[PDB]
Amino acid sequence: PKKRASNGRNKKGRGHVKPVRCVNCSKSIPKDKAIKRMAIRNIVEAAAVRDLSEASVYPEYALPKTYNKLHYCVSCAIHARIVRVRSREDRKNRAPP
Amino acid sequence: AVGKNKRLSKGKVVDPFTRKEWFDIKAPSTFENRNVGKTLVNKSTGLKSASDALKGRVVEVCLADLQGSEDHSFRKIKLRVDEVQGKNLLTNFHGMDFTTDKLRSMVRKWQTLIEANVTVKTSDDYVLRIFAIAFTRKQANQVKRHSYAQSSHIRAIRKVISEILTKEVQGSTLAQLTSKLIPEVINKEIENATKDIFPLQNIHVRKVKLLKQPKFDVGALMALHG
Amino acid sequence: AMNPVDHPHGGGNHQHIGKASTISRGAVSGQKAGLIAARRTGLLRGSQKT
Amino acid sequence: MRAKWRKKRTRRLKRKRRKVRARSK
Amino acid sequence: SQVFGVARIYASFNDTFVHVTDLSGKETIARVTGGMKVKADRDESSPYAAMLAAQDVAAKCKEVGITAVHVKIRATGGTRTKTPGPGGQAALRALARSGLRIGRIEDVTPVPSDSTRKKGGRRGRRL
Amino acid sequence: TPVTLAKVIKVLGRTGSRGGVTQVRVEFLEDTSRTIVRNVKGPVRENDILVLMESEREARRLR
RNA sequence: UGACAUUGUGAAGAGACAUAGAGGGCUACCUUUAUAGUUUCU
RNA sequence: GGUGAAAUUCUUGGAUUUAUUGAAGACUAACUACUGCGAAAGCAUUUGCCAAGGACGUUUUCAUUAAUCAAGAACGAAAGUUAGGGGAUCGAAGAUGAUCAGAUACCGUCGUAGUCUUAACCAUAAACUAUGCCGACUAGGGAUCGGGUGGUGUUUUUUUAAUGACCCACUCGGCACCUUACGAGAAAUCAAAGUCUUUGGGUUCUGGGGGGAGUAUGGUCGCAAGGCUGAAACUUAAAGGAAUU
RNA sequence: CGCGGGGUGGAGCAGCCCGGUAGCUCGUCGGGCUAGGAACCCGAAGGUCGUCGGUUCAAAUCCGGCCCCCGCAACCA
RNA sequence: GACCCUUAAC
Repeated sequence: PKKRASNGRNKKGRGHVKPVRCVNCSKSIPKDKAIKRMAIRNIVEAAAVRDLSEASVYPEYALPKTYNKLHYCVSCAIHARIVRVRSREDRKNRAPP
Repeated sequence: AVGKNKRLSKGKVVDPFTRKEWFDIKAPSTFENRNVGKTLVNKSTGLKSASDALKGRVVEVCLADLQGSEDHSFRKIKLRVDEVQGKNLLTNFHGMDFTTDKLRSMVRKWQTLIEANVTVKTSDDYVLRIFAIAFTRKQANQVKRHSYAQSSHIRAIRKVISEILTKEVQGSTLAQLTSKLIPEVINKEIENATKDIFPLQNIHVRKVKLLKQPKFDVGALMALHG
Repeated sequence: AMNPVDHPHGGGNHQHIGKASTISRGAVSGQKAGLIAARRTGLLRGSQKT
Repeated sequence: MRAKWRKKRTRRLKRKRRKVRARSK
Repeated sequence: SQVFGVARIYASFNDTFVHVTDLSGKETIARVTGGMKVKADRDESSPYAAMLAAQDVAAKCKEVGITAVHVKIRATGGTRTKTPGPGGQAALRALARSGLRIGRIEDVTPVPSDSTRKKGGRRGRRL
Repeated sequence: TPVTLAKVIKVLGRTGSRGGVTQVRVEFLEDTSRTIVRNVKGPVRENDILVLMESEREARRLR
């Protein structure tokens, strides 16, 4: 039977959406169907921050971050636990946890 | 893997720091902080003539530690060596670009990204490709989530942007442009021109690429420091 | 299809070159028949960075 | 077996039948 | 005043390049990778080899006259993974702990606007 | 290399294939406020003194 | 392919002649200079 | 370098790595969405040019010119096929390593053919919303894309002398969106899959147990690959759908 | 009816820089894995080396006979 | 990382 009203993707009114390559396995996945997560991370991993700051030549250094839109295929999203299998009722919750 | 290289010599040394001597590299008067660092060259051996081993050299420095202000932290300047005066060499402007984190930080969803590039010629006979980036912004009191532009705002915005970058750089020397890019007055002037199209926050000028320079004209470079 | 008097390729009880048809650049006249100073041979596959 | 490959197997069979019939036609 | 170099850390998977240059970048001093601090290929990518390489890099550069380094960290990028490997933090961490001054950290991983084509095929790495 | 002496301040939890080791947060005996997170093979508890054959390592997990 | 010959000036750490550190499980290839003087890799 | 771990491989002849005038080809990231356009296939850098289009608005015009459609026609992803140009990248075919009983697979490294222009062909995809099109009616509620209407609403050059961008209320059209919901359904579920034994708005196409079998004695199109059309003998008591445990 | 190689456990190879009185793999057997098969792990057995005759420095490798596996030449009137 | 199979015998 039909599992999802959206067919596991976000494509109503298009027909075709260009693929993106998974960042784990390089699988071709439609962009509307990928599991994109945006990674904003401090560049010093938050455990060496004081060591880096105390070794810094500038006071109150801004400590920039890295920005990366990470795209996953469904197989790699499930395996890396980016998403998890959900019950039939609560598959309908679009709101992020 | 220290001892696994199967073959590196089928046949079966001088420390170069001794051979290398530090040279002073300096910024023009268009930037307030003059001394920016030190470079390395091998000795003055007849085959190499270290003076010409120095002339084609570019060092990328932050505008913050080139102007002593954390408000310039997100801009980096490429400075190109031009000639050597006895271990006291002197550079000219070579190119400017944005630091990676700033450009990534300004790009967010639920707004429109408006990029505009121009290849206008500086009156000093310098040819520059100047890139500008702007973002449509939420209006104060706006309830809509996304504040997107309508693709004809974007054409009009790009048009008024490109006219500004063309007019300003065409009619200014290369040094004058660098001294007007520092106070960011180009970004402000674009804000006033596009205010009647879309609110358009974050209107910075990203990379300033130098494409080709005129004849060296040793007097022009010495004009900055004399 | 010639006789050996006429061509380096001539002769034989079958029509065949017999020796490699790639000929050195330093070969002399009368010898330079075939593929002269050929860097390669066979059907050209892929590109040559041209 | 997978219908994709049974379709492929039949197509190879059809190709052989065309060839074996061609040598008589 | 200050004499600055560029730490220029390159943290891939299975290797991390911590290697300091001058301000121009055209003069390298102490190019030490974590591949020559461990015996096994698998054991490279660990932060230990990166810190060992960085420890040797600061030692070889504190003896040259480079007191401070600006940091230019980099993942493989391009078409490949684009995320820094496990040794990137340790290489950066061990540089600062080593008594070497640090300033102006940047992530300079090469990112394409529309890359060429990823490896692995259309079905990807299946394993 | 002169070894260092260290005192635990927090215990994180058991880790490893069979839980045979534990993550602990540890404070240096000299020049405190220098935190470190180490894996301990045997049974450990609060305010226990830890010896480190090397200092500048931090293993956040073990799997 | 090399040498010599028709091959007409200078410069550069001239494998320069006697008294000289190191890197290697006081020890004769490895940037060297203080004492008249024709030659370099090119 | 590469991996689960390796190995194939490159490294005096300097690999990998660092850093401005560099020959190429492809792709258009991030912005990018339960967003837009197109008949679908499909379409994402800038600018110029060229024709086109829906929606809106209209106290403009014609006046039934319409709906759906055998035959017939245009377009039709990818792969593939002739032909000259380009060939960076990746990479059907084609050799190492693990499996060992192999591994001519999955994983490494390479690597030919393969995504531009044609008389160009081919005409197929889970070409999917597995929902033919046109029309009417039947519940709720917000949001969004266009376009209009009303609010001396808020904010904006030379600051409160053309406007724009926001905010509320409507409205037309569109992409959609929250329920085992009146109704429908075998159920899954459904804003149509309702208005259907209280059975009829118009119309096109298709199916009649499973297999043999989309298999031609045939025909037709195609360079070919193949497309379209399409049985019978024979053999079966099931095959199948949606739930439940 | 000429010229050459080769014959070692059931099978395939080690004595061919003249000598470890015979070793290494597959197969077989025993045990262990597993709820039996397989795959895997740990052990064991197996041929006086085709036969006969020659130096007697561990000689049968290298010598001379017969058998067997084969291979090349078997033409020009 | 590797992991093939399973009654004709009521």
